[PDB]
Amino acid sequence: GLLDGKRILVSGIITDSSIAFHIARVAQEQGAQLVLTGFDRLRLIQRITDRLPAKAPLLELDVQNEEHLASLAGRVTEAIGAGNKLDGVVHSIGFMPQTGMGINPFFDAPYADVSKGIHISAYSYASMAKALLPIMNPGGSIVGMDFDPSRAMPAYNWMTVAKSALESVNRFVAREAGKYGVRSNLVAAGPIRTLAMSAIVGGALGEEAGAQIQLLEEGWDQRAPIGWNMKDATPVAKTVCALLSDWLPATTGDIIYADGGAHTQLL
Amino acid sequence: GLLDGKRILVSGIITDSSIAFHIARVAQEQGAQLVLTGFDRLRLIQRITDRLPAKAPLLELDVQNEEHLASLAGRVTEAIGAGNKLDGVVHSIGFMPQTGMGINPFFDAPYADVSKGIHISAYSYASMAKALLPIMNPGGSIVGMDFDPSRAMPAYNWMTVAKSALESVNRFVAREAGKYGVRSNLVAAGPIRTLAMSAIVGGALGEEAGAQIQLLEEGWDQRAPIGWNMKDATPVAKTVCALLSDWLPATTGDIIYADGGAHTQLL
Amino acid sequence: GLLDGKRILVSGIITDSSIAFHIARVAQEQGAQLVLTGFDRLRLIQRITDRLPAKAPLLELDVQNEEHLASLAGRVTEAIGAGNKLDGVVHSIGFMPQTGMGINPFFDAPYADVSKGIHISAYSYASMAKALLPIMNPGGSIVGMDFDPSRAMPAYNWMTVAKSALESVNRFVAREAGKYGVRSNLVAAGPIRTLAMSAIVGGALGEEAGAQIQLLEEGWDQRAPIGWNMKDATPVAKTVCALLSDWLPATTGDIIYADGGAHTQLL
Amino acid sequence: GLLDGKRILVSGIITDSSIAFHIARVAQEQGAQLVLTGFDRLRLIQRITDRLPAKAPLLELDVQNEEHLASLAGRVTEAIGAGNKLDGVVHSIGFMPQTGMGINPFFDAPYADVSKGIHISAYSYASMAKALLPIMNPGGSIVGMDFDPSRAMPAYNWMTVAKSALESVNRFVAREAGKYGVRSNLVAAGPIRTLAMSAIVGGALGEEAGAQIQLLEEGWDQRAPIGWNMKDATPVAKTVCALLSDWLPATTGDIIYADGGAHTQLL
Ligand SMILES: NC(=O)c1ccc[n+]([C@@H]2O[C@H](COP(=O)([O-])OP(=O)(O)OC[C@H]3O[C@@H](n4cnc5c(N)ncnc54)[C@H](O)[C@@H]3O)[C@@H](O)[C@H]2O)c1
Ligand SMILES: NC(=O)c1ccc[n+]([C@@H]2O[C@H](COP(=O)([O-])OP(=O)(O)OC[C@H]3O[C@@H](n4cnc5c(N)ncnc54)[C@H](O)[C@@H]3O)[C@@H](O)[C@H]2O)c1
Ligand SMILES: NC(=O)c1ccc[n+]([C@@H]2O[C@H](COP(=O)([O-])OP(=O)(O)OC[C@H]3O[C@@H](n4cnc5c(N)ncnc54)[C@H](O)[C@@H]3O)[C@@H](O)[C@H]2O)c1
Ligand SMILES: NC(=O)c1ccc[n+]([C@@H]2O[C@H](COP(=O)([O-])OP(=O)(O)OC[C@H]3O[C@@H](n4cnc5c(N)ncnc54)[C@H](O)[C@@H]3O)[C@@H](O)[C@H]2O)c1
Ligand SMILES: O[C@H](COc1ccc2c(c1)CCC2)Cn1cnc2ccccc21
Ligand SMILES: O[C@H](COc1ccc2c(c1)CCC2)Cn1cnc2ccccc21
Repeated sequence: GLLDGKRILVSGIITDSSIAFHIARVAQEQGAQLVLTGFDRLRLIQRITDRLPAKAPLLELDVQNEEHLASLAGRVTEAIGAGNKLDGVVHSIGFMPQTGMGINPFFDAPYADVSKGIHISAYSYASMAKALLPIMNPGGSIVGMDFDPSRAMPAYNWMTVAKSALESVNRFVAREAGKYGVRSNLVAAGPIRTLAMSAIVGGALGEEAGAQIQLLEEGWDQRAPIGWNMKDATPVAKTVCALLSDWLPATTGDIIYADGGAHTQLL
Repeated sequence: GLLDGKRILVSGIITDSSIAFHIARVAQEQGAQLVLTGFDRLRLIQRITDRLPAKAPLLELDVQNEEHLASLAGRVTEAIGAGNKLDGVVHSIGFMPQTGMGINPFFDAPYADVSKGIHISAYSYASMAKALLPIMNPGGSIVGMDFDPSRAMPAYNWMTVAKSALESVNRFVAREAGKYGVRSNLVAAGPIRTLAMSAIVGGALGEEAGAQIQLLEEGWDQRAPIGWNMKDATPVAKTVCALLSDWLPATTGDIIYADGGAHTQLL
Repeated sequence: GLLDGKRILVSGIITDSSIAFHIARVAQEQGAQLVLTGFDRLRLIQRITDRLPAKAPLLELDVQNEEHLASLAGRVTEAIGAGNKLDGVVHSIGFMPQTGMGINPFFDAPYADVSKGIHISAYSYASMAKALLPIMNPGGSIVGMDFDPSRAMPAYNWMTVAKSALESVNRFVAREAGKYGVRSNLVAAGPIRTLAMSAIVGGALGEEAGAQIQLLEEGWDQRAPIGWNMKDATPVAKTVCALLSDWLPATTGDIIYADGGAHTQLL
Repeated sequence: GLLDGKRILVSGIITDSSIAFHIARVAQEQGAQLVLTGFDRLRLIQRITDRLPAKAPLLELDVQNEEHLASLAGRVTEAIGAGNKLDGVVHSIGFMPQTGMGINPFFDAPYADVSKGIHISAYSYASMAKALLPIMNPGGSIVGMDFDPSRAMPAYNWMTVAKSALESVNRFVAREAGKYGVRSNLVAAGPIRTLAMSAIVGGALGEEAGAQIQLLEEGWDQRAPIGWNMKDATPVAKTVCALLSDWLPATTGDIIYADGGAHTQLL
């Protein structure tokens, strides 16, 4: 297995459509022993994670809760066993209130909402690394999920800004992680039809917003030299596992694009 | 003059070492009619702005104060006269608490501090554009100040993250501004010996922090094919005035580097 | 005038639709004294340049002709007068045989054709700088024309590769130019309806190639926050003049995008 | 093994210090069946490739020789068996005459020399893909070797330009390759102490050139958050094998940096 014997924490499962669910599934397929973290709907997440190939401890983690972060390393160690450390960490956490993303005008997002989104989507990458680097092994890997924010685009609005901030945070986390012999990287994924995305295409945010996302997806598959299937999360999960493995050992502070090559093509 | 007859709002003067002071001076030299905004210490900044070549109304603007932002367009119009609009806006505002920039470890910055720095340094570019675009003329120009954050570096820490966010914000502000026939761009400046920077070189943050910024400056001038004089703000001021002028009419959502070409050279 | 008293060499006029023709016209409008260079069709170019606002010496320059390059500085000095030097140089020269650009498959371009295109479009920027830096004044400016090649695209093929090479060459020319107190930069322009482009939209290269360029142009104006008028070269000429002026004094080895902000927007 | 059962062509072995030698070794360790190509000194390179873990056919390929390219697919098929195709191709080929790289002034490189370097270092990536895509399986992978040319630097001169061109070529090769379900990517490696590089550090190009590459290496390891050991090619070889594997299936037209994260850090 690509990740045989590795202990990997995976955050961000809320449904079986979560990118984190597929990351977890592929990692287990490849021999990893997981610890999972979830937020808020733990009963729901327990039932979901029971559908993974293998058993894994589930720990509560609200990244805005300072006490959860302060206790996380101790709680992980209790879950994986004293004398064991993590080899991998997956951050698959993002949030921006609908005032900052969707149909609301860019200028009408109140800062308190933007600030909450940046806390969860960008700052928390640093706070999770702070909590977990003390219990990570040399050769380990931290991976976060990104959406290429180098150009502006309709609807994504302040979530784009949060991803820009995340990319910056990743480069600083790499500095810290390197002291432990750990890599930090992001995977910038193409669009994936989560339940939220399928609701928007179906008209949840109105006719315009539905047309804009359809146009995004059509164009994405068009530009990608190898195509892009927004219904298939597996290529993204595999890429995360590649970064968690020993096969990209000289890559850190970086961004790997799992997007069909769309970002390399203008039209 | 390059800016003859243009009405330009300039924020961010606090001392005569402020980059905004030099922007204001060069703009007035080139025929612009200015409106100034200042934060907190208005009596102090009145005495500073009295040293500009020409008189200009000074308005209070704390960018975290929703009431100041709601009233700003009306107060500007009162200053410049009913029926008149602005041709230019300069955002030269930045702030990050010392928990997020300087000698404090990257992981030890509390989010409340980071959030305040992002509010003032990045979000407020959008807030100022929201307030002022309704009173800007077609062909106008919004310019903000940047420090290239595409790579991590010592000390600058979360202010780097805030600049990464600002760059993303500028691309969205360009979308909104374009509806009014207005451009939005940032100038990424090399290091300038403001009073803060001269205090750091002089040892205010310790021997190490002093050594790091000296190494930055030495290396910057070395890499810059035309050199870089950190004691001369005029090249930066001129570049801002170039973007305020009619001579870059097809550039928006962009970043102009006034950095001696340092960012184009590895070594 | 923005360029009052400056002596500026402008290459690349072949018709009154050449971007170089508009650069020359705006520069003369702004007080510059020009020297023009042309290739091959000098009788044609003489009649064209007679339509500029003001008189200007026309010198022959085939950039692949080593003797033309070896004599160019002497010939310029003879044209502008002993004791006078240039303040500016415009490279507006590009060429790629139709085996390397248009409808021919990317893999079917013979290297001799690609090599000729790279010589003219990229290497010649260095060879013109070598010839002319010895007769340029401190504070001077060399500007070349670019088309953003950071992503692949239909049809442009090996001309894209040539522009990628040009961007690299510009960063090295900046190193050399800086020794003379001279800046080197490129202007990356959006698409402009030259006679060649209008022929292609009209069907000269077939129905597919016509549809692809139409799609390029439509999308360009759509993405640009301030729009993009492919029939109007003036915004590009002005940007070149901004770089030739004293108002971007700290920018070198760089690329300024005169493209309506299209490259900053995904959709 | 990571590459179990895959048939992979590897070019660019000339010594056991070649990056291609290590790529070949790691690929064989991971179960790949190789076909090797060599230039000029086949008897010499037979003796070198005899030191790989396993036997592999060695085919002659001078990438400037049109007849070698025309026959290559047939010769590969003969080696691997009728009905069998390649799953991977490695381009590890580079060349720039000393007039274009080293101690010679940038402006003193004759175009004939630059053109030869671009032919071998950049164009041949396309030529090899043209020859081999017709005998590549869906899901296959083409990988070329890069040195980040986004910024200028001492000494590397026109080889930097050739790498800039290669990066552009890779994005076009991705377009073609995608028609076959094949990916095309480059690995941008940090500096590796090949026999050429060790000769330069030892003084072969003079005291200055020696001092410049020592300064490069020192700075590279300093900037890299996980360090950079120029005497260890294995991290680079592994990264190439990661791209040859099934674990980066949605990455194409792209660049993976196996450089210790140096390019993500300013200082
Ligand atoms: N869906 C796409 O098209 C796409 C593509 C690129 C990358 N991404 C990124 O992938 C990641 C996963 O998103 P997804 O598409 O799987 O959506 P999702 O809604 O399934 O996942 C987001 C996760 O963040 C968690 N979260 C929210 N607030 C939290 C908090 N306070 N503490 C801890 N966890 C919290 C949610 O519970 C959820 O599990 C995000 O970072 C997202 O921005 C999404
Ligand atoms: N000095 C440098 O080396 C350098 C280089 C690159 C860019 N910059 C940028 O230039 C801009 C100006 O900084 P500077 O170096 O002239 O320093 P400065 O301290 O003189 O300017 C910062 C300004 O921001 C104002 N400000 C802070 N909080 C505010 C608030 N709540 N509301 C309104 N205004 C507020 C301050 O009063 C001050 O006038 C900043 O964005 C900075 O990041 C600085
Ligand atoms: N037209 C566009 O859409 C567009 C946009 C971006 C930039 N550009 C670039 O702008 C520049 C000017 O192109 P244009 O659109 O004005 O087309 P053009 O055909 O008018 O100009 C190209 C010029 O190169 C000259 N040239 C060719 N071979 C030469 C040689 N051996 N020696 C000297 N001069 C030689 C030609 O005579 C001609 O004057 C080029 O570098 C082009 O690639 C074009
Ligand atoms: N050494 C480094 O620091 C470094 C770092 C980044 C990337 N690279 C790249 O890695 C690749 C391999 O270089 P290397 O350092 O292993 O050196 P090397 O000299 O061992 O490899 C270069 C290879 O190119 C081959 N070659 C030259 N002309 C050829 C032709 N006409 N036809 C076919 N093959 C030809 C040579 O025989 C040799 O095998 C190159 O692209 C190089 O730019 C090198
Ligand atoms: O020490 C820093 C001063 O800048 C910088 C920026 C970049 C780099 C360094 C220092 C070291 C190498 C890279 C942070 N910092 C702390 N207080 C400050 C007040 C004003 C401005 C900056 C301030
Ligand atoms: O000297 C150079 C050796 O590389 C490099 C690369 C980058 C940089 C330097 C040197 C100095 C700082 C930046 C060119 N060079 C000359 N002969 C060579 C043979 C093999 C490889 C390179 C060769």
